[PDB]
Amino acid sequence: FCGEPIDYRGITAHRLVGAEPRPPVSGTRYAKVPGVPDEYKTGYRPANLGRSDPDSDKSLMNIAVKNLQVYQQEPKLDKVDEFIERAAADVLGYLRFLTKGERQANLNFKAAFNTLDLSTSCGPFVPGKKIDHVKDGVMDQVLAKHLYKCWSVANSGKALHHIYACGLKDELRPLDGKKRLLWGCDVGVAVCAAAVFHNICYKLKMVARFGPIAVGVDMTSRDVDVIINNLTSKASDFLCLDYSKWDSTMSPCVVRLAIDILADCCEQTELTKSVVLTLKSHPMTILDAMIVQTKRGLPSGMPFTSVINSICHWLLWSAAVYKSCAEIGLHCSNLYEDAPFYTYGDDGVYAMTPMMVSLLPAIIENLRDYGLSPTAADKTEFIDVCPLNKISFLKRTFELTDIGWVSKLDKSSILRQLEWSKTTSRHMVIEETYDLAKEERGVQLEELQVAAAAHGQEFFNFVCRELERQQAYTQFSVYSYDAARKILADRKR
Ligand SMILES: [Lu+3]
Repeated sequence: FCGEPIDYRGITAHRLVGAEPRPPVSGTRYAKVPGVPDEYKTGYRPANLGRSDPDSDKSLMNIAVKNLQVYQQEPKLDKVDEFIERAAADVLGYLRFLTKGERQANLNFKAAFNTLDLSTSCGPFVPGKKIDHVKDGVMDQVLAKHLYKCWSVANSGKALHHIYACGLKDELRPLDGKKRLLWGCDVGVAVCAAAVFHNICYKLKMVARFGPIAVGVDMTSRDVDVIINNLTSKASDFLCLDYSKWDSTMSPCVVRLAIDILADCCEQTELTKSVVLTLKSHPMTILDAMIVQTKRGLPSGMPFTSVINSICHWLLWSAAVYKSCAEIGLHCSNLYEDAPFYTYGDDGVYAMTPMMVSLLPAIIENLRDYGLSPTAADKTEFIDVCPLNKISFLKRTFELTDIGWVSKLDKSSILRQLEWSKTTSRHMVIEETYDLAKEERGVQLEELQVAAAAHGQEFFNFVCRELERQQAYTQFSVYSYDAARKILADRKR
């Protein structure tokens, strides 16, 4: 469905043909809670500032276009090397051992569709959400027709169309022009992928606290204790990194390899073959009346992105270390066992052997040569190893307590929930909202207390002072400090 080539600002796109256009949703759901004292403000701004951004050109179509160009750049790697190949053998061994050498069964249709949560857009070819098409217990005609075709094609072993609906991720961002894009997955690709991958990922989520793939981990439970015990079992030095533009730069050869590894322990049916073929192909995306191609990156809306991205990370981190050892004449192996690490998409925390610590600059450089842009986890310093009492993972830092280890969401993230509120209406600028008497706002603000309590009584009180004022706007309870601290306590154990 690509007609005539559009030529706008250097993007490879075409006029949408054979499909109805999918105009992206303008504005932001975030609106400012009125009367919030300045001491609780933190800086963040919605990604789509809208007419709050003085640049008149900073329109949604132009912003999406600029961000899509990144995926149209050549990948840093055209093919994988020996060190990545050595890492693949590690993951394969991990999966084969986990699955006891057994392939995981495909799901049949009903099971696969049931995995899809009610609140998901249906992608570029069917409007609205799943919930808008499975109302009175049964699927409407449009969804079923679309799903019947996809399921049929996929079961014949033929690749589906790897196409998404484009948009701007409506999120709060530091006041700094990279913005994440939305990749609304086709509901047909999503169901077939669910059928092929759900069982293996289920098995993976069950065992997430041991890692390396952290997808499924409960940062509120004893998972945290095993993650930390696992990290300190083999080392006393650690590396916490974040990566800039990870999704948008990822090399296809790595993504394809990750998918092949995840699929190797799945049932060998045509549906599997169809899914593997679909997801390995260059994703396309429909902005409005334009269809845009890509040459690199991993859509954040790709079914099972987290697991596959986590495998990519496992591969590149391990390879980076392997390559660095080889350059100093050392053959290194079984990294995930010698130096446990955890991965969750672009988020990683790794144990550091004394040899690894010494190889840090070369490891960082080899990560760069794989196309990655690592940045210190502690968003302020240069990259370096840190002691246990200093590690960072999944926007959390940790503290040894009498109730085991306890994870603390960075205070800024706590505070921003006081300043902003995800409203149910779109806003075209940064503005205040009064539509706050919402059930959701209520549970959010109660949960905020439990998160605040992890930081201590003083911080808790600070937050609770403002929450007490926000009680005029939202029906919700403000617990005592002990009460919230009992909730943390109960969540573990
Ligand atoms: Lu991050």
